[PDB]
Formats: sequence, C-alpha cells, structure tokens
Amino acid sequence: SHAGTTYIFSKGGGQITYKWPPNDRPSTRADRLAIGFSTVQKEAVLVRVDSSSGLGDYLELHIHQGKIGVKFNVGTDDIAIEESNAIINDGKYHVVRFTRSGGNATLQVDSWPVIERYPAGRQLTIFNSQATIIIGGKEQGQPFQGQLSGLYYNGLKVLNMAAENDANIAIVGNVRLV
Amino acid sequence: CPPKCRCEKLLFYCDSQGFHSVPNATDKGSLGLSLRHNHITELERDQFASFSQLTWLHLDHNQISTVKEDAFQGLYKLKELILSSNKIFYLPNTTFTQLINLQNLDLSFNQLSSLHPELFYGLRKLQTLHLRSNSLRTIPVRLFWDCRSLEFLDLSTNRLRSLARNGFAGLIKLRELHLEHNQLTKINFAHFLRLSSLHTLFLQWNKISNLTCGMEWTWGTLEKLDLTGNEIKAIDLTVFETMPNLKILLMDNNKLNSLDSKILNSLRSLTTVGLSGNLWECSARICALASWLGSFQGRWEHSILCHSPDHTQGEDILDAVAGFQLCW
Ligand SMILES: *[C@@H]1O[C@H](CO[C@@H]2O[C@@H](C)[C@@H](O)[C@@H](O)[C@@H]2O)[C@@H](O[C@@H]2O[C@H](CO)[C@@H](O)[C@H](O)[C@H]2NC(C)=O)[C@H](O)[C@H]1NC(C)=O
Ligand SMILES: *[C@@H]1O[C@H](CO)[C@@H](O)[C@H](O)[C@H]1NC(C)=O
Ligand SMILES: *[C@@H]1O[C@H](CO)[C@@H](O)[C@H](O)[C@H]1NC(C)=O
Ligand SMILES: *[C@@H]1O[C@H](CO)[C@@H](O)[C@H](O)[C@H]1NC(C)=O
Ligand SMILES: [Ca+2]
Ligand SMILES: [Zn+2]
Repeated sequence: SHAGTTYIFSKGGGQITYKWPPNDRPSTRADRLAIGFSTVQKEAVLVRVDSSSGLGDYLELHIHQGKIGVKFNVGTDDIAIEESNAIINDGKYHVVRFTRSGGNATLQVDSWPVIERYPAGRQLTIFNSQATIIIGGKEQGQPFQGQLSGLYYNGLKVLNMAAENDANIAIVGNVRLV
Repeated sequence: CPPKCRCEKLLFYCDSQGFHSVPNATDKGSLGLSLRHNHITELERDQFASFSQLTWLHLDHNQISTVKEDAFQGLYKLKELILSSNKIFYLPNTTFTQLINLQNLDLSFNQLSSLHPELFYGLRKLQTLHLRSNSLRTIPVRLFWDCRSLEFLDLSTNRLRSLARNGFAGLIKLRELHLEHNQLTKINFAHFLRLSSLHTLFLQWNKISNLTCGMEWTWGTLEKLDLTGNEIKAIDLTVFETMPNLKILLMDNNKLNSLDSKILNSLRSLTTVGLSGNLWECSARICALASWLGSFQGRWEHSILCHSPDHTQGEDILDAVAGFQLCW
C-alpha cells in the first residue's frame, strides 16, 4: 500500500537533486525528514542534504545491513541513529521519520516503537546553509534501487516538486516517474 | 453655552464639529476647553481672552498653520496645552512666555523645523514637554535654561544631526529623555553632564557609530540605557565606568564585534542586558563575554548568537564556545 508520487530507481543508479537559490540557502535549528520507500537492498544511500561550499554540516539517510539509519553533523562532530531492532529491506512500503532538534535526534520506522536519541552535554544546534538535497545516493557510491514516495523535508515535498518539473530540479540517471 | 458645544460643567467639550475658529462664549468663566478634530487653521491674537480661567486647553488634530503673537495671552491659570497633530511650523518667541503655570505642553506631530532660543523661557512649572515627530535639525543651547522642574522631555522622531556640548543647561530635574529615531552619529556622554537626575535615556534607532566619554564623571542616577538598532562598532573603555548604577542596557541590532573585558567589568550592576543581532566574531576574543555570561546573574530576553566565522553562525555563544574549544 504505497500510493503517492513515486520514482523508480532501477539498476545503473539514479539521482534526484534540488538546488536552492544561492542567497536563500536556509539554516535550521530543527529538521523534519519523512520519506516513503520500498527496497530489497542490503546497502544504500537514500537522501543526503549537504551544506554550501566550505561547510562540513550534513544530513544523510541510509540503509546499512538492511537497517535504516541517519547520520548528521552540525559542524563539529558526527551523530548517528539507527533502527537496529529490525529490518526494512523486505520490499514492502515503509515510512521512516527523522527529527532533529539541535543535537537531539529521532527516528521512527512506520508503526514501530519510536527511537529517541539524546547527545550528552551541550551540542551545536545549527545545520548551516543547506545547498542541495541529493536523492539517490549515486555520488556516495551506494546508489539506491527501489521506489521512493512522499518525501518531506522541512515543509518541502521534494519528489512532488520534481513531478512538477520545478526549474531548480535536476533529474539524472535511470529514474522514472511512475 | 456656545452653539454646537456640549458642556458637562465649566468644562467645554467642542470636539469633532466643523469649527474653523474659536467660538465666542456666553460664559467666560470656563475652566477647560476642548477643540479636537475640528478644522481650525489660524489662532488669532487674544483668541482665548474670554477664557481667562482656563486650566487646560486641547487644540489637537486641527490644521493650525499660523499662530499670531500673543495668541494665548491672559491664560495665567493654564497648566495643560495640547497642540499636537497640526501644521505648525513657526512660533513667535513670546508665544508661551506669558503662560507661567504651564505644566504639560504638547507640540508633537507638527512641522517645526527650528525653535526660538527663548521660546520656553519662564516655564518653571513645566513638568512634561512633547516635541515628538517634528523636523527639528538642531536645538538651541539655551532653550531649556528656565525649565527647572521639567522631568520628561520627548525629542524622538526628528532630524537631529548631533548634540550640543551644553544644550541641556537647566534640566537639573529631568528624569526621562527621549532621543530615539533621530539621526545621531556619535555619542559623547560628557554632553549629558548637566542632566544629573536622569534615570532613563532612549537613544535607539539613530545612526550611532561611536561611544566615547570625553570628561571623566559619575552619572549615579542613570539606570536604563536603550541603544537598540544603531550601528555601534566601537566603545571607549570608560563609557560604562560613568554609569555605576546602570541596570538595564540594551544594545541589540548593532554592529558590535566583541567586547573588551575592561568594558564588561564595569557592567556588573546590570539586571537586564541585550546583545542579540550583533556581528559577533566567535573566536577566543569572545571569552570575555562568554565568561561574563557564566558569571552573570541578571536576565537577557533574547538568545545571543554568533555571526562569524560562518560555521558558527546562528549558534548561541556558549554552545559555540564549548562546542569549538575556543577558550580555556
Ligand atoms: C535536546 O534534548 C535535551 C535533553 O532532552 C531531555 O531528556 C529526555 C530524558 C526528555 O525528558 C526530554 O524531554 C528532555 O528535554 C534538551 O535539554 C533539556 O531541555 C529541557 C527543556 O528545555 C530542560 O528542561 C532540561 O533541563 C534540558 N536538559 C539538559 C541536560 O540540558 C534540549 O532542550 C534539546 N535541544 C533542542 C534543540 O531541542
Ligand atoms: C466675537 O468676537 C469678535 C472679537 O474677537 C467680535 O468682533 C465679534 O463681534 C464677536 N461675535 C459675537 C457674536 O459675539
Ligand atoms: C523676540 O524676538 C526678537 C527678535 O526679533 C528679540 O530681539 C526679542 O528680544 C525677543 N523677545 C523676547 C521677549 O524674547
Ligand atoms: C569612530 O571611531 C572610529 C575608530 O575608533 C573612527 O575610525 C571613526 O572615524 C569614528 N567616527 C567618527 C564619526 O569620528
Ligand atoms: Ca552548521
Ligand atoms: Zn471645515
């Protein structure tokens, strides 16, 4: 049960990217990422938000050993959170939700216990000047193979925007809008 | 009682009627007169000669453009005069001098460009003076020489370019001074030396670049200083030595880059501070500020955020200090 705007990432790799205007690259104290997907892969990179040139800040959503997880960096250090209780590469539809509040993070697989992770001490709270959203994980050398639907990032329905041929969007590789 | 006017007592309420001049009065023993929101365009000589016993007179929101000499003559008992929201641009030097018992004078929202150096002479019982929202560019050195009991002065929303050395002579009892929304460039706090009773000073939304203090002195009564929304980038290391009892200091939305520990060591009586929106450089330089915050026991309404270098932008100072190993 998977309906919504969806893209097929088949063999050979694929990539959907969004380019923010140079001046308006946003900074955020909190982040809300929700993606609908289905896959059978053991290892892949779904979405990655990279900061503008000259900044180490980043946010990456990926599958590793069939387990969905998130890794992010405010500036100083890498923070990781993963659903290790179970597996999501069974080929069925899932919605994973990621939530960031400064150093804090939240992961929840569809209809499973919510994962909450709180860093010790005081952390940097700002993800700094986001430049691109790279859906596909081709450039990371782990292209994703499957179906992606209803991607949500900070109020942006990015896939829906790609299906509307938004000028900024750049579609490359073997990706089809079924 | 004169036509179109309802009178509750000796008080005459003639607001919101089409009056182009002051009506002649059957009863000349009136205590108060209200002529608000009419279309009076001119004030004649001895116009209120009939209303000798007037204590308050409201002439706000009229198109008054010309005020003849001796316009208010004979109003010895008048203690409140409201002339705001008009088109007054020139005032004869003798226009207020007769009104001795005046306590509240409002000349705000007018087109005054300059004031006669002897305009406010002999207003010793004056307590409040509203000159807000005028186009004054300069202010006579002797204007407030006779204003002995003035304790509230409003000069906000004008076109004041800079402050005279001793313009304030005779404001020895002034408590609250409004200078916001003008066009000041620099502040030499020695210029306020004569205001020895001031508790609050508003200087926000000017174009202030520098904070200096030419003469060493102690301004023991000043408790609140609002400098919000200027362009302050530099501050002499002794300007806050002057204000030992300063308890509220607001410096948001400026171009402050850092603060010397010499500065911050004088600001210890503070209960409220404001340092947001500044161009803070997040490096070892802010340690003076960072340490102070740990030491500080007062309040600050808004969070203080780094502006430089870029990787620290928008992040609270202390979070960035401890996060990037900037100090200690
Ligand atoms: C990130 O989370 C921290 C800590 O989360 C707390 O721990 C959990 C057990 C749960 O009880 C959470 O609700 C707690 O908030 C937050 O730091 C706490 O913030 C609250 C509210 O501001 C405060 O009452 C606590 O004292 C704080 N604890 C510490 C150790 O500082 C922090 O606010 C979160 N950051 C962001 C950006 O949301
Ligand atoms: C009103 O007063 C003026 C003088 O100010 C006088 O010339 C005029 O006759 C008066 N009119 C009435 C009706 O009293
Ligand atoms: C009024 O102004 C004139 C300027 O022409 C000045 O010489 C005179 O002294 C002033 N009178 C008073 C009483 O201030
Ligand atoms: C303010 O001080 C700075 C350096 O302290 C100086 O360069 C500048 O000229 C001063 N501003 C004015 C208006 O004198
Ligand atoms: Ca950052
Ligand atoms: Zn009219």
